[PDB]
Amino acid sequence: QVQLQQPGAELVKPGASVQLSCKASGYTFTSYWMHWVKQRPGQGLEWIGMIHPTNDKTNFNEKLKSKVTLTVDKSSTTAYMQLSSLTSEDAAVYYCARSLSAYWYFDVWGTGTTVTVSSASTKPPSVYPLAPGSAAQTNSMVTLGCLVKGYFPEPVTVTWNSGSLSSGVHTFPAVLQSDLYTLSSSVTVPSSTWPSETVTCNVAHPASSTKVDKKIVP
Amino acid sequence: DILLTQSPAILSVSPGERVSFSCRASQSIGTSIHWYQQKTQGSPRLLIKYSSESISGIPSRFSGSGAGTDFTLSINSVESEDIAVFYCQQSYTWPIFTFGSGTKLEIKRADAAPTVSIFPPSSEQLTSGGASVVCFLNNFYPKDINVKWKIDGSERQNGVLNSWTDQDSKDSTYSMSSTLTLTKDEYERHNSYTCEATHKTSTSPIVKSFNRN
Amino acid sequence: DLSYETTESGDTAVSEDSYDKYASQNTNKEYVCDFTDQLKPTESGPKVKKCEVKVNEPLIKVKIICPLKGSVEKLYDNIEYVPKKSPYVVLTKEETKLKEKLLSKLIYGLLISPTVNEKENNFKEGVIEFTLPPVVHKATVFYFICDNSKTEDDNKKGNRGIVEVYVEPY
Repeated sequence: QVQLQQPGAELVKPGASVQLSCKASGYTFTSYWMHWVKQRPGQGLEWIGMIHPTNDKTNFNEKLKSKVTLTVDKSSTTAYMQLSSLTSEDAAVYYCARSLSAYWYFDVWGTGTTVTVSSASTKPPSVYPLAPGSAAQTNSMVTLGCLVKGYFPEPVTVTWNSGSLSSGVHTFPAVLQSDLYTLSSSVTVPSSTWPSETVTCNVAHPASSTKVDKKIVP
Repeated sequence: DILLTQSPAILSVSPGERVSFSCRASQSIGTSIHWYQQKTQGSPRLLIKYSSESISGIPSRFSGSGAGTDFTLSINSVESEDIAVFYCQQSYTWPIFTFGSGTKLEIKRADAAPTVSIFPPSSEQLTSGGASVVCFLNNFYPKDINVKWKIDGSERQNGVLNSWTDQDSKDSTYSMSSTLTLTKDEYERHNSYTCEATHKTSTSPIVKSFNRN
Repeated sequence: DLSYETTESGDTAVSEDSYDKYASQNTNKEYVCDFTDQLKPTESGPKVKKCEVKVNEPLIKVKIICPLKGSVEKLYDNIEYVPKKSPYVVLTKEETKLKEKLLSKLIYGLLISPTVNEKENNFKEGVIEFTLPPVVHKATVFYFICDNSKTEDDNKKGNRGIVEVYVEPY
């Protein structure tokens, strides 16, 4: 029941500030340090700092302290990281994580906020079905798709049948074209399932707080 | 300054062998090392605390060891569900903490052929733009294929936007989605687009095509 | 005269070859054993952390940091050290036992500063220090103990820390 909840995304304009939130639940808030960890797209983890809720004691890696401020609201068991004067170098995923007392390991990690620094506007995606159309199979398997194109910024969440289709799924990493993101997801079922059983991709774009379903039809 | 070094960047085993990741500190730090596992698009998961202490819900095949400078996270009988990046973390310099650069664990099986599929556009046509020809080439070995596109006697290397992929718990078979996109008035021009390939090492590729209607 | 008379071993718990043995952290002429992150209570009972100091050069400052009882809540509840007069009194191997001995009589020319750095050179202040002489003729080994194995926090137990100072002939 231990939980560290983080918003999916924050789109920040260059030079603006951003407030990141980390809602804790299911444990004693005042007994844990709350750390902040930065991970740039395809790279490693980078520790930023930590804060203790009781005394507001903060410790930073002095390389990034100039831009970071850590904050806690004990009333709502929420940890905040303020970031100022953002640049493209500041775009990354920012996890919060907890550590008990002086045991300096991170047992419970948050979901992570994907932070994007750009002047481009938020754009919800267009979800287009991908059906075989004619090309089937006598006793083979049918592969169905879901094209999620033209959105900004990352991330996008794609499930099939609200999550009931876990296997045979291949969600491919988004590609940046013309400052817009395009993503495709693939599912695979035997021919006796589709079109007989209705499969639907659920696309959630947290940056725009937009959700769309798209049934795959012949 | 205490510096951590993880070598190598990529480690490859076989489903059932013994894997071991190295974390070296630039100075002796006792047993102040902690290990984590981060799967694709996932949050890091604590595997081992203080060099060799097991965590509450971690499988017993995860073991760490070491004191001073050289630390090793080992996996006896490795499954494919263990595919992820492994970071070490030092706490000797508390209240300042740092992570190693991470070591990626991949698995290589025997072989595998990609299940290729070509696709037309759907309600994107009614919108106005269009011209999205996505081609899935799912489940294959080794790590890289070589998809290609055709026209009416030649090739268009224009809006081919490819996307590779990580591993899988059951397949360990990579995947790729080449989505060659053009304009919705030019897609109504050639009308015989083929999605060629070239994955695997055998001669003669795998071709998937379609026609306007 | 007299300066105490006790008798310990490397343990007083369990384990003898499962000891986590590591070298001190040497920065220039400062050789440091820091136990502030090695002795916290842990599930696998009482571990033994043995920090080995190897002195092969003149005028090396050996510094030893022991986490103070109550410095953090709970984790060091029953922490005690080996020689109470740790800078001036050390432990020496006598077959299988460790007994107390004056350090100045063990190594001639030991420069024990009474003020470590604005504090009393004693494990009561968390840190002890001593500088080795410019010349040592015979290899000399003495020991220190920072024992947190009595501290119980949760379902795990603290660790026993050992410093082995091996002064080589230089």
